[PDB]
Amino acid sequence: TVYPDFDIRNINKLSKKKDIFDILSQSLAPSIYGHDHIKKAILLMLMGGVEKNLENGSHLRGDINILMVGDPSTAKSQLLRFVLNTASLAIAT
Amino acid sequence: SVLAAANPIYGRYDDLKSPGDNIDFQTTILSRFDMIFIVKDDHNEERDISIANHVINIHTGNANAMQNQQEENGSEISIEKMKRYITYCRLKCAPRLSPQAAEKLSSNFVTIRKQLLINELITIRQLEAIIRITESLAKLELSPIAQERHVDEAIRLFQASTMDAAGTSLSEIRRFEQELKRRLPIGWSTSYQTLRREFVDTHRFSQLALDKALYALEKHETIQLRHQGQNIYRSGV
Repeated sequence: TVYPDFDIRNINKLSKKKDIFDILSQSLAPSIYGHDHIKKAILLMLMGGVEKNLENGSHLRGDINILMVGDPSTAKSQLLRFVLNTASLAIAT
Repeated sequence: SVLAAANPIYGRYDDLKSPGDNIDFQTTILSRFDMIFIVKDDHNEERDISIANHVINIHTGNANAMQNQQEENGSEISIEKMKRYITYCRLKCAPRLSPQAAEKLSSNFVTIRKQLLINELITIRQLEAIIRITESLAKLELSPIAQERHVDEAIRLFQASTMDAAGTSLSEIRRFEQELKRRLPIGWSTSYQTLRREFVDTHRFSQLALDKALYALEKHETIQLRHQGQNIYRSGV
């Protein structure tokens, strides 16, 4: 043979606050100081959009592609390693 | 431990061009190395005499005779004795970072980083490279606690390789750069001894600010040092 309620209540309780967007953004990379605008983009990227599917068959994308261009070793090499351990499915290439 | 030796594509290190153009490497290669030294073959008459006096004495059979006079005085260590001293320190000495030296390394890192930011108007791996050099200095004397004496020695070796490849003190530097940009046209061929008798004897600037301002303007392709740095020639704006 080959084999390939407590958590739900705590989610809806924290969602009632109006500051859940800044708290969850700073909790992704606590060791990386600053860069609050860059951490907010990784949050919406991991959640993903809505896969819009028409009736004729033409599907639309929903993923968010982020490109970082800057000086080497500026919260870029270490930032990519945190996303590989946070997401449930990630391939380091 | 990577110990490579590269060579320029033009045969010689052109001082008139940018350091990034003479080196045929990427930006991710210079950031991985800890120390990048530049061996400039300067044509000096006083230096070629001492160099020629050492190669001749070696080939004249005096290399074996000088070994008995240097080893008896305690100034040179043989190869067999140095082989057992490196392995002994790599297995019994485990240096760390003392709290008194951590504040000096963190404060001096911002000072060197702020100097390059003004000239542009240093990565995270460059900070960890100084820690490895400081920890290696304590392993020589078999000291598990790195004191503040090993920090100043690692900074001196870092500024002579990394920086050499790229209140009242900061006020005199900006005033000296603005004065040379107006008192010397674009292409002025003024000797080094001429400008030294106009800013030091007039009780306005010090000798430390003269050599520091001339070196910073050379990296921007603006001041070209000719004749072993004896004649200052302006190029860029």
